[PDB]
Amino acid sequence: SVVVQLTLAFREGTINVHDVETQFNQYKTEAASRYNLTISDVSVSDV
Amino acid sequence: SFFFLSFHISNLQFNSSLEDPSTDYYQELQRDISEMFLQIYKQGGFLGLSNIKFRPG
Repeated sequence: SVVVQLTLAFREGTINVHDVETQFNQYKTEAASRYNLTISDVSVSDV
Repeated sequence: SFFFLSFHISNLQFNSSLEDPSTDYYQELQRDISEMFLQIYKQGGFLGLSNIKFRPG
């Protein structure tokens, strides 16, 4: 597998780190279904 | 604002090409992920992908 570490940019006062985890985890299966990609886990930090 | 996102994929294996952005596989992979991400964050808060780095898992 591959461990990828990058920087994700979001508008300020729009989306919180908590919301990002919600959609990504919820989309892990569907985003995966659309692109046929497999994800093990996601982690987002504001620091 | 910027956030640090990290995750592991099983669909793909680590490649030397991914150990260097000098390859199209790496560049496209980013794009594919960037494309996929745009679907997840369609909320609009999304702006773009920057400072990407890959590593064996």
